[PDB]
Amino acid sequence: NFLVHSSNNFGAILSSTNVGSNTY
Amino acid sequence: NFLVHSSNNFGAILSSTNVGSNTY
Amino acid sequence: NFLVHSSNNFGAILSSTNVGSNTY
Amino acid sequence: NFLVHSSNNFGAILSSTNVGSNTY
Amino acid sequence: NFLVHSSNNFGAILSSTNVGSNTY
Amino acid sequence: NFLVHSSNNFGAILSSTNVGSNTY
Amino acid sequence: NFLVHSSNNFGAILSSTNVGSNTY
Amino acid sequence: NFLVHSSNNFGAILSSTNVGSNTY
Amino acid sequence: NFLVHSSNNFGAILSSTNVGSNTY
Amino acid sequence: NFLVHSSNNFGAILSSTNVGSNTY
Repeated sequence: NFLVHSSNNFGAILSSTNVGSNTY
Repeated sequence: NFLVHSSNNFGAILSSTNVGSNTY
Repeated sequence: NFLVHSSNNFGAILSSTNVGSNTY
Repeated sequence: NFLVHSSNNFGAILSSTNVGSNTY
Repeated sequence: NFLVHSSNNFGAILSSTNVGSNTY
Repeated sequence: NFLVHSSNNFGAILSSTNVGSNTY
Repeated sequence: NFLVHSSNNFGAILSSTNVGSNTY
Repeated sequence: NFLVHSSNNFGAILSSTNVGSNTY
Repeated sequence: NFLVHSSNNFGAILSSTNVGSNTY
Repeated sequence: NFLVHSSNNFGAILSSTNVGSNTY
């Protein structure tokens, strides 16, 4: 479990339920 | 379990339920 | 289990239920 | 189980239920 | 189980139930 | 030129020159 | 030129030159 | 030129030159 | 040129030159 | 040129040159 410069996400939405859910 | 610069995702939405679900 | 610069996904939506599900 | 720069998917939606399912 | 730069899929939707299933 | 929900392509790479062209 | 919910592409790479072109 | 909810692309990389072009 | 909720792209990288181009 | 809630991109990198270009 050696992790050098890992877990990279760029410009991310992560662990998200409703994205843009509008006009109800 | 040696991970150098891994788990790369770019511009990502990850673990997401409803994307753009609109006008209900 | 040696992973150099692996698990790359670009511009991804991953683990996602409803994409664009609109106008209900 | 030696993985150099593997598991590449680009522009992907992966593990996804309904894609574009609209106008219900 | 030596995998150099394998498991490549590009522009993919993978493990997906309903693609484009619309107008119900 | 009436187009209702047309021009659908799913999981597509379109207008593309070299796909997977590797190991030169 | 009436377009209702057209031009749909999902999980797409479009207008792209070299996809995965690696190891030169 | 009436466009209701058109030009939808999901999880896309679009207008892109080199995708994943690595290890030169 | 009437556009209701158009030009939707989700999780996108768009107008992009080199994606993931690494290890030179 | 009537645009109601248009030009939606979520989690996006847009107009971008080099994404993740590392280890030179």
